[PDB]
Amino acid sequence: QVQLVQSGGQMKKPGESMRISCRASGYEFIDCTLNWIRLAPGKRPEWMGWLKPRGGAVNYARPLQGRVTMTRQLSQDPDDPDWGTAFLELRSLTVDDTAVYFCTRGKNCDYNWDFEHWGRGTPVIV
Amino acid sequence: VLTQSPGTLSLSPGETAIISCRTSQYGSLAWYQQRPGQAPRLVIYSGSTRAAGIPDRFSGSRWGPDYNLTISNLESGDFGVYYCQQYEFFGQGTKVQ
Amino acid sequence: ENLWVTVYYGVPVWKDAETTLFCASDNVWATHACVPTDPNPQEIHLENVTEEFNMWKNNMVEQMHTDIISLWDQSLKPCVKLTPLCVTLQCTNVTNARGELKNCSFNMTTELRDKKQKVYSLFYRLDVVQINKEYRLINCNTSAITQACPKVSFEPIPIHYCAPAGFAILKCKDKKFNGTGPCPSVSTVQCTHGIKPVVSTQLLLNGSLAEEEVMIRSENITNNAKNILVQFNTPVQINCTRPNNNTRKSIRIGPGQAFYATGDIIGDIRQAHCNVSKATWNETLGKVVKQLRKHFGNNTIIRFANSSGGDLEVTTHSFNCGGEFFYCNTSGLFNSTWISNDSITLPCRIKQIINMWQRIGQAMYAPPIQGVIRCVSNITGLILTRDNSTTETFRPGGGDMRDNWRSELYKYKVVKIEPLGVAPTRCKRRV
Amino acid sequence: QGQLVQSGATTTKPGSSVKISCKTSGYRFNFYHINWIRQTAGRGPEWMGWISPYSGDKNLAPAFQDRVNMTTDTEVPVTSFTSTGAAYMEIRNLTSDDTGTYFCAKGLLRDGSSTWLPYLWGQGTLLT
Amino acid sequence: AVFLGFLGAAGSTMGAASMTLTVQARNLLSGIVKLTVWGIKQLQARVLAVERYLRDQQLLGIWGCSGKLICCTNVPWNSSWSNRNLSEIWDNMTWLQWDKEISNYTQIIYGLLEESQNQQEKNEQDLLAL
Amino acid sequence: AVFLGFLGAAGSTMGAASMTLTVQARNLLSGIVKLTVWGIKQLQARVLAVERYLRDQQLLGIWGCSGKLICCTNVPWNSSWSNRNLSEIWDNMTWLQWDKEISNYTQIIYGLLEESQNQQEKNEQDLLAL
Ligand SMILES: *[C@@H]1O[C@H](CO)[C@@H](O[C@@H]2O[C@H](CO)[C@@H](O[C@@H]3O[C@H](CO[C@H]4O[C@H](CO)[C@@H](O)[C@H](O[C@H]5O[C@H](CO)[C@@H](O)[C@H](O)[C@@H]5O)[C@@H]4O)[C@@H](O)[C@H](O[C@H]4O[C@H](CO)[C@@H](O)[C@H](O)[C@@H]4O)[C@@H]3O)[C@H](O)[C@H]2NC(C)=O)[C@H](O)[C@H]1NC(C)=O
Ligand SMILES: *[C@@H]1O[C@H](CO)[C@@H](O[C@@H]2O[C@H](CO)[C@@H](O[C@@H]3O[C@H](CO[C@H]4O[C@H](CO)[C@@H](O)[C@H](O)[C@@H]4O)[C@@H](O)[C@H](O[C@H]4O[C@H](CO)[C@@H](O)[C@H](O)[C@@H]4O)[C@@H]3O)[C@H](O)[C@H]2NC(C)=O)[C@H](O)[C@H]1NC(C)=O
Ligand SMILES: *[C@@H]1O[C@H](CO)[C@@H](O[C@@H]2O[C@H](CO)[C@@H](O[C@@H]3O[C@H](CO[C@H]4O[C@H](CO)[C@@H](O)[C@H](O)[C@@H]4O)[C@@H](O)[C@H](O)[C@@H]3O)[C@H](O)[C@H]2NC(C)=O)[C@H](O)[C@H]1NC(C)=O
Ligand SMILES: *[C@@H]1O[C@H](CO)[C@@H](O[C@@H]2O[C@H](CO)[C@@H](O)[C@H](O)[C@H]2NC(C)=O)[C@H](O)[C@H]1NC(C)=O
Ligand SMILES: *[C@@H]1O[C@H](CO)[C@@H](O[C@@H]2O[C@H](CO)[C@@H](O)[C@H](O)[C@H]2NC(C)=O)[C@H](O)[C@H]1NC(C)=O
Ligand SMILES: *[C@@H]1O[C@H](CO)[C@@H](O[C@@H]2O[C@H](CO)[C@@H](O)[C@H](O)[C@H]2NC(C)=O)[C@H](O)[C@H]1NC(C)=O
Ligand SMILES: *[C@@H]1O[C@H](CO)[C@@H](O[C@@H]2O[C@H](CO)[C@@H](O)[C@H](O)[C@H]2NC(C)=O)[C@H](O)[C@H]1NC(C)=O
Ligand SMILES: *[C@@H]1O[C@H](CO)[C@@H](O[C@@H]2O[C@H](CO)[C@@H](O)[C@H](O)[C@H]2NC(C)=O)[C@H](O)[C@H]1NC(C)=O
Ligand SMILES: *[C@@H]1O[C@H](CO)[C@@H](O[C@@H]2O[C@H](CO)[C@@H](O)[C@H](O)[C@H]2NC(C)=O)[C@H](O)[C@H]1NC(C)=O
Ligand SMILES: *[C@@H]1O[C@H](CO)[C@@H](O[C@@H]2O[C@H](CO)[C@@H](O)[C@H](O)[C@H]2NC(C)=O)[C@H](O)[C@H]1NC(C)=O
Ligand SMILES: *[C@@H]1O[C@H](CO)[C@@H](O)[C@H](O)[C@H]1NC(C)=O
Ligand SMILES: *[C@@H]1O[C@H](CO)[C@@H](O)[C@H](O)[C@H]1NC(C)=O
Ligand SMILES: *[C@@H]1O[C@H](CO)[C@@H](O)[C@H](O)[C@H]1NC(C)=O
Ligand SMILES: *[C@@H]1O[C@H](CO)[C@@H](O)[C@H](O)[C@H]1NC(C)=O
Ligand SMILES: *[C@@H]1O[C@H](CO)[C@@H](O)[C@H](O)[C@H]1NC(C)=O
Ligand SMILES: *[C@@H]1O[C@H](CO)[C@@H](O)[C@H](O)[C@H]1NC(C)=O
Ligand SMILES: *[C@@H]1O[C@H](CO)[C@@H](O)[C@H](O)[C@H]1NC(C)=O
Repeated sequence: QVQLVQSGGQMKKPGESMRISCRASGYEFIDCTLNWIRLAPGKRPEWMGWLKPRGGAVNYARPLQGRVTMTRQLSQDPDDPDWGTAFLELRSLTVDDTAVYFCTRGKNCDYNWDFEHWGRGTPVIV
Repeated sequence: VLTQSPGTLSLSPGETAIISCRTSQYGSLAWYQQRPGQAPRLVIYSGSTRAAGIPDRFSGSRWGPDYNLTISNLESGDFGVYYCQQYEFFGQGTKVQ
Repeated sequence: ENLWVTVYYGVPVWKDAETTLFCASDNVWATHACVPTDPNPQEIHLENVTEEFNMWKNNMVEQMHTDIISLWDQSLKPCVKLTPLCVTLQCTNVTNARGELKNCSFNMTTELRDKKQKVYSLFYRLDVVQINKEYRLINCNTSAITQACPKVSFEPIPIHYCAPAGFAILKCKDKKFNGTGPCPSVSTVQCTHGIKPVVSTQLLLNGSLAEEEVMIRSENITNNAKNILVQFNTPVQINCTRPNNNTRKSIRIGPGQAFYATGDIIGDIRQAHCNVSKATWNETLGKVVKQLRKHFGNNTIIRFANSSGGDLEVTTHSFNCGGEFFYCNTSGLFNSTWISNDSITLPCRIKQIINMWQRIGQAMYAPPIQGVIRCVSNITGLILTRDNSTTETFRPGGGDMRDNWRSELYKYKVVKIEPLGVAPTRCKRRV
Repeated sequence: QGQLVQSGATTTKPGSSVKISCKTSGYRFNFYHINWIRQTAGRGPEWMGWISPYSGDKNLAPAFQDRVNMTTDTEVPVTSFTSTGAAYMEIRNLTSDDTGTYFCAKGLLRDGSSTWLPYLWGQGTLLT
Repeated sequence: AVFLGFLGAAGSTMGAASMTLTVQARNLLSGIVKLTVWGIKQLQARVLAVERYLRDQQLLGIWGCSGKLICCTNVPWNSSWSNRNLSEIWDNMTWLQWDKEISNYTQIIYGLLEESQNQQEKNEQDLLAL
Repeated sequence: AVFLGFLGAAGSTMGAASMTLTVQARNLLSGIVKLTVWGIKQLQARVLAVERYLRDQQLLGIWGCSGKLICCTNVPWNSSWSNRNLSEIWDNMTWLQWDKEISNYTQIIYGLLEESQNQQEKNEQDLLAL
């Protein structure tokens, strides 16, 4: 029962920044890698970067380096200990950043690029 | 490095939608379907393996650097935009309507 | 013709299998409890033998990584629990001019359950957080804390992994053997070599060098989400030190509960750091960019940068030096774009409240090491991570810990012996 | 149980030397000798000589000892029992009498009294 | 002979590896030389060693091969198992190559050897009943 | 024959149950497939399995029956043990009924088989001393 829950949509202006979440549940958070994909109309789906909750190791895409930042915040309470919150921050926004931002996960934690699970989407309008 | 064609495919419920996608590198290419408003849905992964819950009409074949996706019988729900994917790159899309 | 089956017992045939390997020795790792290593290490050459290996499916690294985690929890059981230390701290800066390590005082329990005491101690700022000056230990709102026994050794001891009777370990004497594939020259060993379980990050320390040329691994080098393991062939010398002359103060906090605090700093207050030879690191970064072209192209650019984010344990070179855990900024080591006397100094920090591995449940307090700290080590490996055309940047990474032992256990593989073979020959038994 | 493809049909003139290859597959190249046989227009078949991909040892007929240049590389192992090797062939004093079809041949067994016997043949290479 | 060692002929012919059986017959059980990590894990490995060994001795006992390194039986070689010649086996493929080709039929053969022994001591039981 | 299974002839005649011995000879040791409840209790059961098995192999070894499923010896049948006819045993009572009638004298017989073997290899020791 893998389920990814994101935050609500935001309307931003050029120069500001954004912060969106992605609470996962139903699987070991630190074992599977998470991604961030933006989808703009009339463009290719752009991969922003992946983040491994094991230590927070992250890898940003080149067209976004310096403007993108991905963190995590896994709960430290062993009763519901199977959930983390991947945060995405994009600074110095432009009108080209207007799209719907998703967080994805592979079908299994061995191969990351078979995005079987997707979030409902976080639309952003700059 | 991903060239997906065609860009648009006008068909009727009952035909067969075949969408190709040329790749420069060799890897585990996959396919996605995005109905209007909804989120993309994984259809084929690793070239020809069908995803879970996908009908057997959806099928994928591979010959060299060329990956093809074909739907055996189009319905009113199979109409959407399809994307191919290898590693982190995606295709421009192919909206069937 | 007249061919009947005939049973053969003791035939050279094995199968891939994973069993419970036992340790041998010659500290936290309890190496005194392993069987005494045999002074005669028998290595039998398997002539005409080719075997398929894979250091990424290897189970010895999955078992050892749990045999170290199970060794860590096993060694901290009888050690003092620092639960009363989770009290409101009254901290100031230690007199200087950056205000790093603090000077905190607190009402602490005593040997008598009705008496308190106002004792003080030094804590690096990485171990404390404010309330609204008032502080508290970092782990209090997360987990309990157990102080490391100051009589166990943090020193990596050569540990030998051996297969039980009926099983075997398969070596691989190919001096250009990348992680996967079929090793052409294979031999068998009863035990592995002296594995030093050096807990490191980004830069593999005190590891085993490579013969001939420096190879790099990674299971699929084109998959950017796979940690690339580079293994040097020459050792780059790295010197590290904590120059401050520290003091350790024993604080009785109960019947036999003695928390060891940092009294004061005798003499100068300086900055913990590390050194490498810029010439040796320049030629070694050249050796790594050499083999990197065989996978990415003879014309593409190779860029080096520091970490992109995450935890403290990954963004910096983290390790152990004399008994204290450094966190060395490696931005001065990875800053060179390659195309076709010296001394590089890294600013390191120090932490006492660590969780290690990455488990959420228990943190350890390392009692301060008395005197001036300095250790000399070799960096023998490297764990890189590449980032859309023909120019590849590379950054250091240290996500999973079991990549450390994997850099030493790629040469081995577990197989079980099945000495029962049935084969035909013109042979029958009498009546 | 594997192939032994050779080079093409290169035709030169007497006095020169010709290089003939023999790329193996589907079997352990170091486990079986590589024999070289030819059938010229003037005689029948004639055994030239074999070489061991493991021992590196040579043994060739006295009618070809002072003419034949015979070497092997080292196999690129594919699996535990499969590999990919190569066997080379060159002559010295070439005439039109040596005009014929040439092939390589993998040895029969790995032990016994027929260890080198040409079992698995190539395809053939037409000389001058 | 040449003391190749333990599994020294793993890549050699089945005829050469069959003459050095007491080498792998010794180190299959090794030998002799209390609560910690390796302590419990060592005892778990010491028990597994004698279990896999006694299974190969129990199987050898119920075949009439108890004590044999090379044991001849009554079960004829079925051509469906391996229709290969005797010279293309003992002077060619290795014991590792042999086990892969017989991995299927190896369970049928183990049952044919059991009743071939029970219908031998039962025949000898009548042979000594007079 | 009919594959009755493990202990299939527990209620059958001693003559019918004696021809299916390798069936209960296999499952007496079974086989192969770390600190919890069943973990310590499983290892305690795995050790007891090989101990009771080696006792029956050690007893069979010191009788000269090592490797036999049916073993003939020298000790004559004492009428005090069971003065029953040969036909009223092998074609009548079962092995379960037999063990109750011999439960008394079963210890005396185990000693007669031991010295009957030592005074056989000692005789053969002199038989090969020339
Ligand atoms: C690994 O795998 C390789 C490949 O399978 C094995 O190499 C093969 O071994 C077999 C058996 O050991 C060989 O078959 C034998 O061939 C000899 C022919 O050698 C004679 O002639 C050679 C050329 O004239 C000459 O070089 C030899 O002289 C010695 O000097 C060389 C120097 O390089 C030395 O390397 C040699 O070892 C020699 O000692 C030699 O005079 C042939 O004489 C044999 O026949 C005898 O033995 C058989 C029984 O084996 C018997 O039936 C016969 O009647 C006769 O008595 C035998 O056919 C084979 O040639 C090798 N090479 C291949 C197949 O390419 C190797 O042994 C394996 N090693 C291990 C450790 O597993
Ligand atoms: C972390 O913070 C703690 C505070 O919580 C510091 O500990 C204190 O350090 C100060 C010095 O910096 C200590 O103060 C000194 O105390 C000495 C002891 O004398 C006392 O007892 C006699 C009785 O024998 C009394 O008569 C006397 O008045 C004191 O009460 C004094 O001798 C020292 O006097 C010095 O200063 C005066 C005024 O400047 C001079 O005139 C003198 O000549 C002399 O030089 C001084 O007062 C204090 O005692 C410490 N407290 C405790 C509890 O130990 C740590 O040092 C600090 N650590 C770091 C690393 O910053
Ligand atoms: C990588 O390997 C290095 C060597 O294998 C490690 O260096 C070792 O580090 C430890 C602790 O940091 C040192 O132990 C110290 O010992 C000195 C006293 O040693 C001196 O005196 C003895 C005489 O008894 C003499 O034999 C020595 O040579 C020294 O002259 C004390 O200050 C402490 O007790 C402390 O324990 C080792 O000495 C040191 N070895 C060497 C060869 O320098 C290094 O730590 C490893 N790196 C990592 C990350 O594990
Ligand atoms: C990365 O992984 C892929 C998939 O396993 C590898 O692609 C295979 O490469 C081999 C060797 O050229 C081919 O024979 C296969 O046909 C390829 N399969 C697919 C699905 O592409 C690739 O080789 C790996 N990367 C590297 C550098 O080897
Ligand atoms: C230790 O020294 C640092 C550096 O001077 C102090 O940091 C200051 O903290 C105050 C908070 O009241 C800020 O307003 C200043 O801007 C900070 N200065 C700098 C340079 O960052 C810190 O407060 C000192 N701690 C104690 C306990 O005195
Ligand atoms: C325990 O308290 C610490 C206080 O530092 C919390 O960590 C910070 O949490 C805030 C927001 O909750 C973040 O903005 C900071 O980046 C965090 N800092 C660090 C170093 O993690 C921590 O979340 C608390 N833990 C629990 C379980 O409540
Ligand atoms: C760090 O540097 C080298 C790595 O090669 C080691 O020093 C050499 O070690 C070899 C093997 O024991 C000796 O044969 C050489 O004589 C040594 N050289 C010198 C100059 O002494 C050294 O032990 C390494 N330290 C580690 C790995 O902890
Ligand atoms: C570090 O400080 C300690 C004391 O805090 C010094 O230890 C002293 O060493 C001398 C020998 O030169 C002894 O006579 C003293 O009795 C020692 N003092 C104590 C309190 O034990 C040590 O020398 C200092 N080391 C450095 C490198 O600064
Ligand atoms: C790291 O420290 C070691 C030990 O202090 C240094 O090795 C010394 O180098 C000098 C200069 O060549 C020699 O005179 C000494 O004899 C060496 N010491 C020993 C024990 O051999 C090494 O140079 C330092 N390296 C770096 C990069 O700082
Ligand atoms: C590690 O060292 C580098 C420089 O060696 C630090 O880089 C600084 O980064 C900040 C922004 O984060 C800049 O404003 C500074 O100008 C940089 N300094 C230099 C000298 O370039 C980096 O901050 C250090 N890492 C940490 C965690 O402090
Ligand atoms: C210890 O308790 C007393 C209670 O009156 C308080 O005044 C004092 O500040 C406490 N000490 C510290 C270091 O907080
Ligand atoms: C290791 O070598 C084999 C063949 O030599 C090759 O197939 C494999 O891809 C190599 N490993 C890597 C990580 O490239
Ligand atoms: C990495 O380098 C950049 C540029 O100098 C710097 O801003 C950043 O703080 C550095 N990060 C770390 C973890 O050193
Ligand atoms: C060979 O085995 C088959 C079953 O696989 C069996 O039906 C046949 O009778 C056997 N033949 C011989 C000659 O053993
Ligand atoms: C053993 O059975 C498998 C069943 O998948 C078959 O593929 C294989 O060919 C069989 N082995 C032989 C030697 O035929
Ligand atoms: C039978 O056993 C008795 C002891 O129970 C013994 O005294 C007697 O000699 C034995 N007789 C024979 C014939 O074995
Ligand atoms: C065995 O001994 C007991 C002793 O109480 C006796 O009652 C029983 O009858 C004996 N068994 C036989 C078969 O006589």
